[PDB]
Amino acid sequence: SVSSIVSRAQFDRMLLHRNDGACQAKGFYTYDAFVAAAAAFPGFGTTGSADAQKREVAAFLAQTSHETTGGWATAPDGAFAWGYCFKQERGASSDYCTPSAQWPCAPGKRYYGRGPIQLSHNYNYGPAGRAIGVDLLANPDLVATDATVGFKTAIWFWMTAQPPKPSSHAVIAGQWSPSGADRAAGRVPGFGVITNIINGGIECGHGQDSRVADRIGFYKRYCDILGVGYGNNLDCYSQRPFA
Repeated sequence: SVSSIVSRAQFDRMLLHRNDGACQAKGFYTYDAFVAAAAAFPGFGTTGSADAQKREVAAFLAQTSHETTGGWATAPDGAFAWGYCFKQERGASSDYCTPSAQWPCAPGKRYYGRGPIQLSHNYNYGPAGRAIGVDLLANPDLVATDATVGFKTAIWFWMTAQPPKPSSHAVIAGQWSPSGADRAAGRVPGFGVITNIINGGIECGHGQDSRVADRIGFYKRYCDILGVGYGNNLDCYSQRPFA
């Protein structure tokens, strides 16, 4: 199960400052909630080689650490020790509702960024809730008040494809192969393609980009704590975004 690959001690060393008083989400993200969330998704952190299993929870934690980071260049223990400092978007004005017959907005609810992957919009809360068995359309706020559904939404994102993009799971675990178009676009297996899946339209294909470098910094630090090599193709600086 995932606690066979990452211990409570490793998880706290990775998310070193999440419980400092300056972080909004102080005391929300617990190892226990992470473990409870992971066993709703067989396959997460238990597919492939033991090395790939370790690269998966490191990559998952790296990417969600960048979406919730509270670091700054001179932060204590470096900017890559400050992931998971936030649980919700906060500066948002919008309610992130796009009227939909498929995933209808609940009156008065707002679908701003919540949890580890900062899940946004009614058309993302809907399928996520359907998959984990809770009506997230009616109560999106559960993603910022219940830490295991918070983690489940993030793992759901990780495990689900969004065609033409593969799931992040499939590429880190070796269950995705680039088509001709992906290869022609420089999209080949590695951490870089996961960044491309998550935010490639903004971040990938235009040389060194600081947000991509932030993602990679957390990945490397988590890989070192887990004692696994990083694999190759860590950036997406010359990959075309998925289209």
